[PDB]
Amino acid sequence: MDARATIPEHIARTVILPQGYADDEVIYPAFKWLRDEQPLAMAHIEGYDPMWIATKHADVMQIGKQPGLFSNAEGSEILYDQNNEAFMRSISGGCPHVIDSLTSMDPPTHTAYRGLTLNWFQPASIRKLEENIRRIAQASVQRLLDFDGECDFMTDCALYYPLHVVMTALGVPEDDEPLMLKLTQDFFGVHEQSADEAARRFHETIATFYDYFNGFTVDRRSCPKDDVMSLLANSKLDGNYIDDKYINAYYVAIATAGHDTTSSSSGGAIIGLSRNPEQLALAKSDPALIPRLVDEAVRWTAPVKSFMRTALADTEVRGQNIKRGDRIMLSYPSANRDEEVFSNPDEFDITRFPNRHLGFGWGAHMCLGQHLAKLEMKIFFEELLPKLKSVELSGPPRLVATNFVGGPKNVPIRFTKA
Ligand code: HEM
Repeated sequence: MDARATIPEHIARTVILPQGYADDEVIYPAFKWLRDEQPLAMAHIEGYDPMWIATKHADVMQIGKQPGLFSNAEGSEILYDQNNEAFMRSISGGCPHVIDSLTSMDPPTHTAYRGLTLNWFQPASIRKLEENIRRIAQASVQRLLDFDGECDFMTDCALYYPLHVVMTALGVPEDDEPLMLKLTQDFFGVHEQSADEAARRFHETIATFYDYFNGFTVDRRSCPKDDVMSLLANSKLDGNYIDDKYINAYYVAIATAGHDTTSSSSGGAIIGLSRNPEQLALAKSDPALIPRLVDEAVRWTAPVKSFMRTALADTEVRGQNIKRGDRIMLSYPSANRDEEVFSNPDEFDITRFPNRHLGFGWGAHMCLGQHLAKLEMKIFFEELLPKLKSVELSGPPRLVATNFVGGPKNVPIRFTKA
């Protein structure tokens, strides 16, 4: 219906809708066409707002850099169809954000709330978790090795270690694993009963989680620890504690943001190594390559498929006239296969350097957890790879049919033990 839309319907459907993300050979050719022919253009398909599709690495950085011009707060920062956004608005007091977490905020609010934990998540602070992360990683590796050379790398291994890491970072006890899996896999899981009923279930379930998290907040105000829950519980702004709604959103955001992404990227690494056995040999003879392996797994997997922005003023990008109120989809996968930046970007190559990928985004909201993600993946692969003589896929990987946080959910493998 919007006269400015120039992206062919079939291409627009492929890049916007969830289904195509389940197959690399569906999604990546569509983005290649856009990068070649309509690098920044408008799409409008039935059931969605009109939107610009940012397919180029340069543009995704330019937009992400300027939160004053391209907003997280103003519209939904997640790519929902109109029906789902309206449902979200109806359970969130009219706001297009289900909780008050960092990705829902614009500066200066954003800057203040991110600032509460920014230092904790920097490499020097994160390095103190090394011993704990190594214990957690070894447990997951043992889990895999307990199989007689056959398992699902995701469901039998990679599902676990990153949740345990985010739990240790927060301060959630080991025994609460079931509740944390419910949080990230069930309540905030991918869909893949009336509206009133769904809304009732939502309000009940989130209240249950927030009651649970409130107990930690109270605990840490009397008995401080070096974990994130303690940091936030004991934080003040303008001389007062942060409201429970911001604290609990922060706990949920950290758990959900840090689990699937890391698991998925780990699966991506195993797919890459399975298809490229020489690279497994390389990482085994030179463990100092593992950080480069980790960055390549994140670039190539690109588990976060999109975030959205709303233009707050008329403005120009790649010679296009973006108008106030226009929504923009940021495609991290398309940026990560941009030929102007990467040679042979469809190839998994652990020696790729430099590797200036946007798997963690770029600019004001750039992944808070990026340093924790890189450290835990490094430690995991340091522990796993010496234990493996070989690894191969036993069947096709199954990827999540989503336009938000996807990548591998199931990675059937065979392996021989070193
Ligand atoms: C391979 C693993 C991961 C990937 C690919 C990833 C990716 C991303 C991306 C793309 C964003 C949006 C950035 C932007 O708008 O520019 C983001 C935001 C965020 N990530 Fe991650 N992430 C990963 C791991 C983690 C971990 C382990 C944590 C926490 C322990 C985490 C916490 C967050 C938080 C809190 C935000 C919101 C930050 C803000 O709005 O200021 N992520 N992540």
